Amino acid sequence: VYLDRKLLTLEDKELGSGNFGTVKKGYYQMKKVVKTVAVKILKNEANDPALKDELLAEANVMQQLDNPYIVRMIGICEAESWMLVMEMAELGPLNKYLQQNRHVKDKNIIELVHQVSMGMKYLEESNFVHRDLAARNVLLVTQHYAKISDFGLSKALRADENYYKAQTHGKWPVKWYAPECINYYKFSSKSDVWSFGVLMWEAFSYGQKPYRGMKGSEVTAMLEKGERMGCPAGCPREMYDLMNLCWTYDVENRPGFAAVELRLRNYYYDVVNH
Amino acid sequence: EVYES
Ligand SMILES: CNC(=O)c1ccc(NC(=O)c2cccc(-c3cn4ccnc4c(Nc4ccc(OC)c(OC)c4)n3)c2)cc1
Repeated sequence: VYLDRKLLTLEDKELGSGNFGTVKKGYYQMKKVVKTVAVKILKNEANDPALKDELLAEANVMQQLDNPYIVRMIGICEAESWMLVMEMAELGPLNKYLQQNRHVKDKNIIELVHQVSMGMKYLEESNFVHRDLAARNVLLVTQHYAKISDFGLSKALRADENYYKAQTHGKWPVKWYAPECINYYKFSSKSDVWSFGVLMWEAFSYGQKPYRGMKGSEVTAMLEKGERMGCPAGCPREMYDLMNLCWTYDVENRPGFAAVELRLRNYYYDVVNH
Repeated sequence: EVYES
């Protein structure tokens, strides 16, 4: 897991930045080949050191995951700051991509969201809860290959429980959270299925922000009234129904990823045939 | 806008 700073070459341009720190493109010398990487670099100035604890927690979750539809961690490095070195997904965030590529066809969107469900079906099987499943966290390798990223809120489920109980409401992506998450702080894989429904809405809306113009509290209020976001323009009716199914209010009656993935798989096969 | 406390 611990990498050699001499084997890592960084570019000066930041691909992204924020409260987490910055993200940079780089290269890492492997056994023979050189590997293009995305490196999450900690702010350092704003130490905390909560940032360092969550970066190693994120690294610990990533090290346990092995699936084609999940971003692979190369390793961690302690140098100028703590660094999380990941295999680069060249095209970046799905919402950013689709906002700049409105010519992407519905069949291609179905192909990409299906790949996200396959990775989520694997995460569910591994008893990991994602807790930040959103279009911004789906990264594209190519226009036909999506991977799930950002395990900063992820939790390994206890052997005796189906969900993770948070104690306090943190800095949460509320618009992607199921009612049980907001109301009882309970996160299960079915909670991630709810987030998956929102991600699907985002993808078929070409990376549009969900619940536009609304506060999280107004979203919670809307969801309680049994109201849901409308069908995106050009979105197949079968995809919208799958979105509404992911948005089943009661966690007990919501499908799991194996059911969600199967529905997506069969519909993709139908779309491929013409 | 995205992460709310
Ligand atoms: C509408 N706007 C957006 O939605 C929006 C804006 C920026 C971001 N994300 C970030 O700040 C961010 C933060 C931490 C890490 C990464 C991260 C991680 N990885 C692991 C493997 N590959 C990557 C990887 N690739 C990448 C490749 C190409 C890009 O530019 C075209 C690019 O730009 C961010 C990232 N990035 C990203 C999310 C959403």
